[PDB]
Amino acid sequence: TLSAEDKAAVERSKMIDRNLREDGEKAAREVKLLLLGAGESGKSTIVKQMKITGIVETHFTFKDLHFKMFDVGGQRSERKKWIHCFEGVTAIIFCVALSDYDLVNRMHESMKLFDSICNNKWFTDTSIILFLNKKDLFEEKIKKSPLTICYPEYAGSNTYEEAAAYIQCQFEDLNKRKDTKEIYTHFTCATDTKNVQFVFDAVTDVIIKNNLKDCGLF
Amino acid sequence: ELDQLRQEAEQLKNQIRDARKACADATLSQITNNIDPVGRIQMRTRRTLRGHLAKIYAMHWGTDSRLLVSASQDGKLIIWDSYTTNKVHAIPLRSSWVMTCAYAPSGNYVACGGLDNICSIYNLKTREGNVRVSRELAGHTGYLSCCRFLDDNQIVTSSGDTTCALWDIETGQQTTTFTGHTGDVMSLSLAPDTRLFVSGACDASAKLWDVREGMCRQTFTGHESDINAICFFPNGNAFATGSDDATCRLFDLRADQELMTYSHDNIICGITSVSFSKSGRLLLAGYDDFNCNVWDALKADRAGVLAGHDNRVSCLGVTDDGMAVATGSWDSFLKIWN
Amino acid sequence: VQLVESGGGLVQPGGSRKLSCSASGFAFSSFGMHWVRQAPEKGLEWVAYISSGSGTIYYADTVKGRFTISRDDPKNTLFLQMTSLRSEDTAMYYCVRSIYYYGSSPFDFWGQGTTLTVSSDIVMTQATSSVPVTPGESVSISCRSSKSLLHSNGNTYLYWFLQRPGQSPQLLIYRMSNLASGVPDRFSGSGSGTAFTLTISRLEAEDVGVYYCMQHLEYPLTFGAGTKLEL
Amino acid sequence: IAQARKLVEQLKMEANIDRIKVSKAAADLMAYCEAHAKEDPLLTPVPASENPF
Amino acid sequence: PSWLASALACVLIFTIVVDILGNLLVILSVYRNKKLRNAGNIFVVSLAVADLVVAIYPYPLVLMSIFNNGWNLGYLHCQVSGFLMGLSVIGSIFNITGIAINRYCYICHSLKYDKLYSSKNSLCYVLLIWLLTLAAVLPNLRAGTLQYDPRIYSCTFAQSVSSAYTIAVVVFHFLVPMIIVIFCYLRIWILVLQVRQRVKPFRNFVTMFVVFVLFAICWAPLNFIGLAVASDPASMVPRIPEWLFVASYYMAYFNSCLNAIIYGLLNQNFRKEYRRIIVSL
Ligand SMILES: CC(C)CCC[C@@H](C)[C@H]1CC[C@H]2[C@@H]3CC=C4C[C@@H](O)CC[C@]4(C)[C@H]3CC[C@]12C
Ligand SMILES: COc1ccc2[nH]c(I)c(CCNC(C)=O)c2c1
Repeated sequence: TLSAEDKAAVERSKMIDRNLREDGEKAAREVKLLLLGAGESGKSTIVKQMKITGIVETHFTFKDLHFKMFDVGGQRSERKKWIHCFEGVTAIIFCVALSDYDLVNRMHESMKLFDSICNNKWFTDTSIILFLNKKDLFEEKIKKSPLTICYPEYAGSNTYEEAAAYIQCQFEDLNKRKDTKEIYTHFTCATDTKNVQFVFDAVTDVIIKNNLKDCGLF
Repeated sequence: ELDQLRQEAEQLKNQIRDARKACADATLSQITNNIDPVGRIQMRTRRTLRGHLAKIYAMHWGTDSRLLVSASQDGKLIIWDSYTTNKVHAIPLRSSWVMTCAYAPSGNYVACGGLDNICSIYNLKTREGNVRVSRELAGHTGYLSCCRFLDDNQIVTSSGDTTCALWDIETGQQTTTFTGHTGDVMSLSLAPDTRLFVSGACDASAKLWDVREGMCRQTFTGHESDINAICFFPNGNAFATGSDDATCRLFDLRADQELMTYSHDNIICGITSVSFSKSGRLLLAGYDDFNCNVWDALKADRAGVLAGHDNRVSCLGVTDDGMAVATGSWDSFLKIWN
Repeated sequence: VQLVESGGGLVQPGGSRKLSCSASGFAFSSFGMHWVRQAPEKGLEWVAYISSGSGTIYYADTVKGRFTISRDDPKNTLFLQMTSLRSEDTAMYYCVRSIYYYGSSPFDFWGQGTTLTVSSDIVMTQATSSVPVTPGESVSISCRSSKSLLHSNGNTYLYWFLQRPGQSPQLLIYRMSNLASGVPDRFSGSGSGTAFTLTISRLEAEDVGVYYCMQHLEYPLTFGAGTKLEL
Repeated sequence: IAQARKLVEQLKMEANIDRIKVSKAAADLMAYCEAHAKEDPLLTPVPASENPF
Repeated sequence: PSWLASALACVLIFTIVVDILGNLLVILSVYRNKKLRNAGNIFVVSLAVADLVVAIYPYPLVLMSIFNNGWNLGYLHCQVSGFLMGLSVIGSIFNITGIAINRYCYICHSLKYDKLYSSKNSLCYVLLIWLLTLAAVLPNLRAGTLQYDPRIYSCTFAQSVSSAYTIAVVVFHFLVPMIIVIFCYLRIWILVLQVRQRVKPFRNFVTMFVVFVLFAICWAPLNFIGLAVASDPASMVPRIPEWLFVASYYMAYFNSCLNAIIYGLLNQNFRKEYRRIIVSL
């Protein structure tokens, strides 16, 4: 049988097992968000609102819930080589803007990025929280410029509700697996307090769905 | 005038290819014809190391062939005594995004890094009895794909900014930098004598560097897709590259040529880890087909299967004495095979 | 690394006292602790032991019962409550830190010690009590066990300590062959099962003292009579 | 533009090495395998007496 | 007639086959897989094992006695077959409630799940439930409530003695275990329909609540009589028709395989390993 020294080593190993168990239990209830976006999409304002080289980290708390938001815009090497490391994040925060509907085209790049990250093998059951930033000014942008630049299939109206609805349904009609994942969509307003509340509600819904799947009760 | 530069470069490339092909050479499989195949290779899971709660991404055997360090995205570096499956150290990490881990040849230090663009050095043999950070080597502008301990005071790092660096732990400064890759350098392998090393990137090419000299010596372009793993032959005169083309290839440093290809039609998925045996007679390729294959390196035929993993086989290592082979997958399990 | 110890002194027989050891310089939570006696003109005597996290506690045969030992990680302190102090526990007490994992060096650090002045074991023999030593010669100290210390896992649980006059003992060799950190390479350990030898090559100053051979095969830990070396 | 001349110089300096026949290199590659055969525990099944696992 | 005597055999053999297959598959899935070894599945295993307890000794013996119009073995074998069938029944109907509470204080009270349902805490809850089962079935020794009824062709509970064992077993085996199911599966469904309303301006009722209340409608027709044969059977026995009675006691037995079905081939976590082990072997 074991000696004294290796018995003490086994005791140390068991203690390490216990501590690792507590750290894993603590980190299993961490709401993980992956912030994305094409460029000049105004996600800096988003992280600024939530807060008050390499990938940058943000941590905060909301209603007894700890959120870790990972912003990976600083690593322009290759998504296909490290995007699988984020398999397991609670949600993906896409922050396409609405003041770039004509400037370079850029809306098409954002839609291409949405297709690339949504119809992805790693993110099949991972929900996506779409954010439509810069809402409060394309209202007066479309008082001069029309939507005909962005969309050849639209000739309806240069009004806030109509353009917002068309962009909403256009981005929604981009995911093929309309059952394994849901795309909550927001219309980020003039620095209103609801921006964090919407994220909290969406992540609570995602957590409830994940728990139901885990129990088999779904 | 720049077209003249391009024309000279392409003429030199064509001449190098002609010199390679026209060595009056012969196929490797022809020479290794009348040798006895190793037969069916059966390895049983002697030990199963449990305790990781997330997809592990790298492991490294200690030079004593008993202690192994494993890194996982749960932000923990675990050092296991493989003989008794005992955890001897659990090091928390500043950044949970870790994809690298190295074990120093002397065993005093370890290193780990990832998407935070640094692989810090941890000192294990501390008087205070804990594990503390020795240095934070910074200066890369991309996620570190692999850093390997060249010495007790020197490390070699390969990141996703199309370059590699050689560091000095005493001063934490880039002693030498190596450039020439046009893609994310994904794998790094050190020679047995730690005089040369080989870096494999996403441009479907591999390069041989001299650490003390500091520039590319040989370049190999045989693969099609990204190269994810490279391991030296134990003799140091050859190396094997595993790619996403579902094929591994044996490359010859002596001849600057391609020696053999290990491709089977039933496999269409890439290779995440490649390692040899002590004598270089078995090449252990860790596919993302949820299993590992053992190829008879000389005869190129598959010798055995090491199935028993419930996810992609991420990391693979072989002890220096060749006593056992350890495989770690995304199911957070380490398996020892003997 | 500091282990400052207090609480000793004069107690009549049948009295009670508490010995405290405050640790400052390391991670007290992970380290196991030992309390070790030494009679005023005799050798070391293992007394107690606490593992990390106070999971397992062992006591010596002669002190089990009346003696109790405890640890408090919050303020990094180790307590030994002594009751029914007979006129035999008058001694010099030390607290010894020890970490147990593959490749560790137990008993590496020793406290300065306190003084109390009360008003089926592996017997180990050191054949030499005193021996003259030339200040420029190599000398061998032989220890002899009763039960073979070579365990089935290949480890020989033999430890060699050195105590200089007026100072706490320091670990020289652990597991019969490995030199402790900071120990000059003049010391070597060799031998075989139930016959062990510490060799000092090119002896010089700061090598005089008393050398103790201790077993760690199983509790209770026991020492030798100690060999006195004089120039 | 300087990258072009850098690549030209690299290709110039990576074209003066000695290249042996692949036949001889393969022979030397298998000589190592057939000389270290007995030191391969995973290749030849070593008796269970001296397996630490 | 022979048609009904064969129908009972058909029902019992289907129950045995399903109860063996589903429970064995659950046990293998827990054993082979490592991600399913959490504290939420242990209460499922205690439900599976219990359902196997009745599927091995009692049910095949009832199949051995059903063909005949009499009894084969005798004194001590029937008395232990009954005392084991009853134990399995109460254990299953108690682990159903255990799983309901585990799911409730994992979805609704998610914060407390780590400490209330740790590895050691669940390991003692599954033994508390079991000891309660053997403390509730135990009075069969001295009370002698186990008899072989030619009325039913099985060694079962006797309602003719201790009118109060029955009431006390009805109001603790049927009346109570359904309140904790209709409260722990109706509160999860009203909570999952409340989070959706928070962001936005139905076959999930059947999928998440109805399939888990089925045990309360198979056990009703037997316990429905239980509150009628607890009225001094010496006054109410010649009122209950056999036609409904036999159909009753067997609706309960079927619950033995119904629970295995619902906690097997409705959890995708278990079905994935079911397919993975069917392909394996
Ligand atoms: C509750 C659900 C899930 C299962 C229902 C099972 C029912 C349909 C099965 C199980 C036992 C069967 C009964 C067994 C005994 C009898 C009594 C006999 O005189 C007529 C047939 C009859 C009435 C059978 C009818 C069908 C029956 C009641
Ligand atoms: C109390 O121990 C036993 C013993 C045998 C049993 N057979 C059945 I079906 C049950 C459960 C139903 N009980 C009633 C009155 O309906 C049972 C319980």
